[PDB]
Amino acid sequence: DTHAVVVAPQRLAEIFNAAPAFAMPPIEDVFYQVASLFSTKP
Amino acid sequence: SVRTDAFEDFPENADDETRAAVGIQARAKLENNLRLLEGKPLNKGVALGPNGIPVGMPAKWDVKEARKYNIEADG
Amino acid sequence: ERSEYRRQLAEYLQNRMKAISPNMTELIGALVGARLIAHSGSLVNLAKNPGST
Amino acid sequence: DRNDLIEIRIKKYPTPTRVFEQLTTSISVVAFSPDGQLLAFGSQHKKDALRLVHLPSCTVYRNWPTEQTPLGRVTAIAFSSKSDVLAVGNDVGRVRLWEIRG
Amino acid sequence: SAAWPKAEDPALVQELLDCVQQASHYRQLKKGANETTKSVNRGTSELVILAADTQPLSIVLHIPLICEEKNVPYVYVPSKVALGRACGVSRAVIAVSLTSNEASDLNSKIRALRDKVERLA
Amino acid sequence: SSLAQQLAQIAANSRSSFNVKALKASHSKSLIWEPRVAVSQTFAEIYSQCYEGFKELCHLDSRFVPFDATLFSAQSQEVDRTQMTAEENAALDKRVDSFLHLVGSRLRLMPAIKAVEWLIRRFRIHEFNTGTLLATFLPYHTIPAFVTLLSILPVQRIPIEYRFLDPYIKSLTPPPRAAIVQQATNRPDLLSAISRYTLDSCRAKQEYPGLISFWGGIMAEAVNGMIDKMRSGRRAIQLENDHLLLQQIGPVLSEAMVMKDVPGIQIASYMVVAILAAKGSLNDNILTAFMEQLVHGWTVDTLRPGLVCLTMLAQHRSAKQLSGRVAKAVIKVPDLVSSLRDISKEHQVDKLANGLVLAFVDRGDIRTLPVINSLLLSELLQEKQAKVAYKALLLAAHKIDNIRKQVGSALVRLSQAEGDVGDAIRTAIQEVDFNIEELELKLGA
Amino acid sequence: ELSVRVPQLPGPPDTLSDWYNIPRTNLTPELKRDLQLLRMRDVVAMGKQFFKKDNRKDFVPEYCQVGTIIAGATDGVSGRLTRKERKRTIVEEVLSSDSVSKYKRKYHEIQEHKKSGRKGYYKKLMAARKR
Repeated sequence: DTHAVVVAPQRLAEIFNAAPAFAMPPIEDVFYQVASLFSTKP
Repeated sequence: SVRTDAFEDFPENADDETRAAVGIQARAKLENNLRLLEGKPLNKGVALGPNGIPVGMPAKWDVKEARKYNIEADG
Repeated sequence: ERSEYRRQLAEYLQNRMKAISPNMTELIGALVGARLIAHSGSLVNLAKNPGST
Repeated sequence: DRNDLIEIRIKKYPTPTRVFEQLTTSISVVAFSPDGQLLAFGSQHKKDALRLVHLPSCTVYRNWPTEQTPLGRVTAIAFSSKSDVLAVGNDVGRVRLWEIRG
Repeated sequence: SAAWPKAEDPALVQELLDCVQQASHYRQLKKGANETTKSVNRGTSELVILAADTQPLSIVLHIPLICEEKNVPYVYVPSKVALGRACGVSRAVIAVSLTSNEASDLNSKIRALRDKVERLA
Repeated sequence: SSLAQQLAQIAANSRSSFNVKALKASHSKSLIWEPRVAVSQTFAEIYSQCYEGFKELCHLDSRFVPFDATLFSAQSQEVDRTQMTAEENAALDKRVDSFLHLVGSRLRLMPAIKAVEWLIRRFRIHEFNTGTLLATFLPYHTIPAFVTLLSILPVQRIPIEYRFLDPYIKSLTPPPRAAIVQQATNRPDLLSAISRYTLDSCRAKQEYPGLISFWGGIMAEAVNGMIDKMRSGRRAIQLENDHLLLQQIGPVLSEAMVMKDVPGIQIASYMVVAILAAKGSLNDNILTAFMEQLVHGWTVDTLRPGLVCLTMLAQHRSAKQLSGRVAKAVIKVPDLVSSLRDISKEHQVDKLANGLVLAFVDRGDIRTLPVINSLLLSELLQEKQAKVAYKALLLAAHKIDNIRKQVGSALVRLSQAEGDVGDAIRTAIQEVDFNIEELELKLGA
Repeated sequence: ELSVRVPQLPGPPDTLSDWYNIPRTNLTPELKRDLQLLRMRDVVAMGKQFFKKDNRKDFVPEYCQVGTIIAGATDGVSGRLTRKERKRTIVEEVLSSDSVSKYKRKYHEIQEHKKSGRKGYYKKLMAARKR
């Protein structure tokens, strides 16, 4: 059985603050970064 | 980094990309800390309207004049 | 000719600094690293210094 | 996690699933929920030093206890048999009860 | 490896960390590699305890050279996290250096402890 | 000073200048030129320079040619916006909002900045369309052009939602994403204004990846901070906070999940749904609503991100089975099991695969048997899930009143499976205590 | 060609525009000693050389710059201070010069004239009465 994923918001703020809105990686790559951050795999 | 470069040994078949590992890691971490220190935001303030009353505050209530269809003529 | 020799001396200083101290050269660069080695006297004489020094 | 002790061989140096460093004084009480979802651990030597921890996520609950939750200097804790009630008894000699509801 | 005056006996490790905790409460302790190097270079340091669980071990290897030049005893404990929460830090402390003064029960403990370190060497 | 308050509201609501110093200041506010030059500039000089800029913009993109006739016209040199009626002003506002949605993609370029300078210096867009102009410059909040727009903006003309910008107008520095995100978590109006701007652009198909990445990042971090605020521990307050979060979010995600023509905003809404399903402990019916709308919404371009977000949504549910239409469109998915292995290398697809097998077994259709066989031999389920799925398959075989031929073929293949799945299936046979050879010879005879 | 400007919007003058930018006085304690010495330069040359009595209320001017005489090319054998006499301040040059004993002699004469009858005199009179 699983629970709710706990993630400190500074990591997600680093994910999005790595670059400006223009000249950011494409949204598939940023989605895989956010999903691997919120993935509950040990 | 100077203590590492002056006292650490290496197997002598060691690439420069793994000989400068502490420098690479320290530079990346230190650039991240620099951009956090530069992206520290400024202090919030009260945003005032033209009156001197803060914005987003409701004004006084006044009954808006609205023309209604008088229903006494559906006869 | 003096300027050309000074330019190749700067390139030599960069190559010798990447040979001696690759970590510090990756941190700050060869010229400032050479200035620190110069003031302290040697590499193992700079290494005995605290960070506040 | 006790599935990480098995390497019957036990690993001599297992790593923790989570290290909790929220309390500053020595941990005096620790109690698991009987269905294994909660973990309440508390120190006696500070006023209102009790934390409540979800499992398997190993996250400290932040909404309780608050600044005005009358725990006292916590000396003993006890979860109910259906794990519906947490009982906390302090050094003054007063038991207080909290329904757990998820 | 390079940690040759290793303290492996757990009784001696417990004695070292208990004396570290007592010196930490006496404020007779210098925590960290840079502060340890400053105390050893200034010569105020009575004993110096390094940790062998350092992931690049070469960042504390300069302190054996200064201790060989200044004749102070250094010893390696196994775990830097144990050294850290022995000092009372809540971080991992890789080198600590505990100093001396005029007259203390702690100074007598320091003399006996460096005698035990000389027994290790 | 009630009279001074009424007169202050009148003076703030007034729009046209009425003395010469006010006209000179309002004409001095510009993007490109310094104020000492921009005071003494007629509307032929500005129109010549900014029409060179619009000629460059109209040679770059094709769709500026109606604005060539209506906004950048030689007659539009002379039109005063404060002398036309309310419907003329509203139609001019619609034309300006359409141009700003169109020009938002190229706004780092000096032609587009010259065109925006023409709108600002003729139609006074910084005073009459402050919402759309500030929203279209918000994805570029790290540039000196945004610093200059922030410099020339009037203070009391900004909407209430963008009043975090006041210290960055008092000290001319660009505001950070931390400030924008923190005001988005605190105010629902700013998040609603950003999402309304980008959805109103994306309905007109004038999207660009900078705007899509901007909205996706700020709604992701805003929903993150909003969940961390909404969490309370009290049951009724966390129920009401989950309801308020869904009422503030639901229209935006319900449109951006099924916007088929814009796969970038679809993937960004999938990112927001993944954060909302992982971090916020939601209910099973809400998560089936999200899964059903994602299943209705995907394309081929967002199929693998949709499957990642579907694995997270199905993983964080308390129920065991999927609600129908989810399993129907995942039947319609081309390479299900190989894609799920590529996802399960990083994401734990087990509850999705288990619910998929149960929802396929609950169908009496017999065109799902290759998918059931592949999902069982996949090594994706656990031993208990595989055992209860095979038990439900044999119970469906007992419940059926052809069909039984394909069922028995699938059952003999699953019994003669090779590895640990076959071990667990034969163990499931041994614990349901029913013989293989009965149905074996019954289907073989 | 034509770029976006950098917006650079955020008392007494620092440098005098008419006097080729003399910087304002960094009023260090050494410059304050030097300025006190310049207002007391009549006392320094003890009557051998008297000076124009310029006595304002503030001796520190608003704009100063401490410089050094370089060289007259016509005179370089005796119009040139040696290495053991080129000192840092002006007060160090005054102290390295002679007649410091002359200053001390005049100071002790002033000290005797000011201790002439004040309170040690009355302590001595009271002791001679009490004896």
